[PDB]
Amino acid sequence: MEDFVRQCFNPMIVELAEKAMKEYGEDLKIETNKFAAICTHLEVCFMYSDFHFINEQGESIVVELALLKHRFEIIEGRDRTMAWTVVNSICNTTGAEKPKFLPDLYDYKENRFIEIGVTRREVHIYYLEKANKIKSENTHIHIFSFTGEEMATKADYTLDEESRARIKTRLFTIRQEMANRGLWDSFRQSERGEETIEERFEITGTMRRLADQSLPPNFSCLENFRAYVDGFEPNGYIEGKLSQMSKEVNAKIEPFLKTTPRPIRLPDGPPCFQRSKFLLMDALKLSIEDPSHEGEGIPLYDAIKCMRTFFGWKEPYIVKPHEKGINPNYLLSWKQVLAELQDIENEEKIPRTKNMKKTSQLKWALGENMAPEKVDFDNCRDVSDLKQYDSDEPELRSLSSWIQNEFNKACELTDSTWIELDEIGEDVAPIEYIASMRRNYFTAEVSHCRATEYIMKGVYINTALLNASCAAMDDFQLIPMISKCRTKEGRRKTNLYGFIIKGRSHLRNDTDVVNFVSMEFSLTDPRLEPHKWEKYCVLEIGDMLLRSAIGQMSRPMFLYVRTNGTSKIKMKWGMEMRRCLLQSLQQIESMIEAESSVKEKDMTKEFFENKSETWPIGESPKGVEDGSIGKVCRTLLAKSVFNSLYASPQLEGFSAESRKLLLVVQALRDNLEPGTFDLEGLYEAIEECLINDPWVLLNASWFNSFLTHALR
Amino acid sequence: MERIKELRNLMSQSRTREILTKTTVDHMAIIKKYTSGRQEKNPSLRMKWMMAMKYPITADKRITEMVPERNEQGQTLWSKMRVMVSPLAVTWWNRNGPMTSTVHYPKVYKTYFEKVERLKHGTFGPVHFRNQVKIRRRVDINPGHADLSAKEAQDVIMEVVFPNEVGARILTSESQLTITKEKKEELQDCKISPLMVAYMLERELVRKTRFLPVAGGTSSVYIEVLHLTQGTCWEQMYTPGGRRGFLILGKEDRRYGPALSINELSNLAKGEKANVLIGQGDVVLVMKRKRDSSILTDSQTATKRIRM
Repeated sequence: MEDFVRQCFNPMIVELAEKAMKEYGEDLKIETNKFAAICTHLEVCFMYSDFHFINEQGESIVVELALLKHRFEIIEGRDRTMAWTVVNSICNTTGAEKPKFLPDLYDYKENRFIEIGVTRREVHIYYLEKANKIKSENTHIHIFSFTGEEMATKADYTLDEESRARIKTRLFTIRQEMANRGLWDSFRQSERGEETIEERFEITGTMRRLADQSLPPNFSCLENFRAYVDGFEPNGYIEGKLSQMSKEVNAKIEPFLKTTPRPIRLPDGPPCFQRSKFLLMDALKLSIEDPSHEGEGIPLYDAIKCMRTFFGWKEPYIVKPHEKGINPNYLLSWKQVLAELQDIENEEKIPRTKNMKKTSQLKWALGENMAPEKVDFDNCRDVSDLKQYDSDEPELRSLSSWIQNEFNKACELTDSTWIELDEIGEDVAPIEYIASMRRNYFTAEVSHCRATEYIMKGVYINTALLNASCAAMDDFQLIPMISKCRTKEGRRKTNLYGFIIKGRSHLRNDTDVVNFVSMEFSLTDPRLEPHKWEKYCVLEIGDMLLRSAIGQMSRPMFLYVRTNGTSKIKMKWGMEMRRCLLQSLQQIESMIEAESSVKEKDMTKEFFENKSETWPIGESPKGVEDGSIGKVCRTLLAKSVFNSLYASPQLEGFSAESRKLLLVVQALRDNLEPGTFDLEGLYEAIEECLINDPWVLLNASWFNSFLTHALR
Repeated sequence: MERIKELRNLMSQSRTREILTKTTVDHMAIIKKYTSGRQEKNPSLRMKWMMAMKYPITADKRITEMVPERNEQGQTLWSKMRVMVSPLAVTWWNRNGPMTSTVHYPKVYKTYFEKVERLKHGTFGPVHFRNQVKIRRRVDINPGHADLSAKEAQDVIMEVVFPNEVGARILTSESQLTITKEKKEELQDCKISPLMVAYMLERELVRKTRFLPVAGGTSSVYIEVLHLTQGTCWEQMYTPGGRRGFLILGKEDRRYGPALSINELSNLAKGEKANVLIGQGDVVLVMKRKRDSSILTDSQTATKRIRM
């Protein structure tokens, strides 16, 4: 590389290199290895004939710091013409014959020419070429090396050992510090005998035939195409091609007015149903109330203690059948769970986990005997009634009124805490004070929400089920549902929701499915909205005493049973649900920061402390309603949680298309006279991304309700 | 003893012999990269599962002579099947254990200890909310050392930390950098680690720059607090506050005795010759010097031989 040569040699040696190259007719940018070779040869030549003078008596001495012979003649630094002239003059005044090529140096003492060679390969092979090139004449030749070797004819090293050691050390150091940078390989692979070649690369074969078939249709060889590309000048091509093009190719703008947009069309059919892992609005808890502050125990015994505090069991019976399957199996499963939980006392030693018996009804519920068998296609070639796969068009379902009810209930406040975060260091800088105040207000507003309870429930259940799946692999294990919280007075509490029975878990990859059955308590009668529960079988198990108001009254208790099987990936998806809190905080902070830039001040106090501010977040037959900042915080948190709980591609598609439409509508509202190229296609995409899911349909209804108000 | 017997059986196998004989020292780092590419099997879950087990970490054999098997509670601290130990052992060591002086720490980690001094003795100002435009410059995150380029920093580090593996250059020059003497004098009996010391010295002495979208100060002091000063729509004002001459005659000779080490050239003589191992494997014959061989005007004096 050029910079290496510039910083390695002194300018006196460097200057002659360009003069040598200019006469030859080369370049320093395209060719670099030849530059280094020439510089090295010149420096070695000058170092070989320095500090050497001969006295009048004929002896040779070495001195430093009168008119004595210098014992050597420099030839390399001169152009070709006077290089021949000086050799002719000396050979005439000494009677020597013209050798052939140019010798490098001449010695008065021995009256013979010397050639100096520096090679990158080993010395032995390089001596023969020089020996054959020059013959039948008196000319000593000396060869150095980059690894500390040398070789001279007749083994007559006409020099002191120190001078040779200096050259060898210089070459060794240059080689080492050039290899330390990444330049030795190319330099070594550049000597083709007695010249220097930068690189070599040819097609020469099958690649030539492959190349000749990768051209525009009016060419046959690569060379002709290259020549045509090289001899190209742009005259008028684009203008002519545009002129001879039809006018049906165009992009006409149609304006977007106030009367242009239309409501989105929603599908019709039978109503939709519930498909969450655990039910949300219709759950109750059996509290153990306060545990001892030092009590950290196994979940099984916590569940048993929670169970003991209840009296009021009855004889179970079915109030809503599954209309697909066998319900007596569900009854027998519940009875078996209760009996096996009671039968712990018939054991010498207390177990840590409970493994259920492999019974007929449990085997039916977990699907252990509907496994197809796998054989090769050759034997079953002639069989009949064979279909490709479940390639069936998805069913279309309409929108009901229970999802809005769930969302309404999810935005309310409770009497517990559900989350307690750690501490950080004390604050010094003002920006730290601002950040602390923002996050403290947000945390105080969203601490008691129900969505936090949903988050904690999901985290606990998924973690427990993943641990059980990884630990016990061939057993039917019983897993309780448990959450923890702090009461208003300051007492810890433990809650129980139900039970889960797990099947067989032999999971090699992240797609394999493990089946399970779930049981949950409730006080909601299933016969008020039968269409909501379509994958459930509901039993009646007992009565509950309510202490609310004056007197005591009894209400029935129910149980919800269902078969399901999730994943290994979706377990990990469920174990991370605090990112919803992170996202909500980020959204609020972004809204504050956007407004802080227009009104160039700090607007965090005008958002929270002010009590006269209202935001439109609701709808009613009267019109659009308003709320406070805590309400919008809880609404955003609930929206994030429900997005996490109902993931599907339809959500992604709808979000993208609705974002585009919302941006266009805002541009219209800002008096910027917008326009569109194809408005029907955007809609058509919106409806084709609207097949079956209830959350997506609710979002579409919300968008329609927004559209009917923003332009009226 | 163990290393040579491990080397002996590698050349017994024919496939490894070709590698060991056909690969130069210059190509060790090339073949070092051929290891693997698939390990990320959810490390967080793996660590959570491993911390549940008893005896999850490993230690040397001599731990059994320094830490008791059980504590006052009666809990096992280590077990025998390198041995297996528990985190309780680490906590016990931090609670009860031998003490040593830590006087060498503030000289090995001083680049970290200057940051806290800068931060504690600093003052703060007001914060402004507005909009601003940020442009890019060349910023220096490691100031480095004055009067020292990147070429000699590596030389200094090699001399200080690995005195027996220097070669060619540094061994033929006639000089001695001042900073090397103080670094070698101070770090006389430090037993922390050669590699940690090497990395810390490299971080202290070597300058390196990058591109950043800075809208404020340009010096190295203002770059390390760039996350505290700037923002999307705000700016915070803050001031910090505050080796003899040798030559190579050729390769090894069988008529001048066995090879020596670099640290054993001290005895030497006034012009004898002996072979030594320099760098990472090369053995060469060297001899002491008799003249100066400097870089003075004598190089330019050759111009008298040209342009007469």
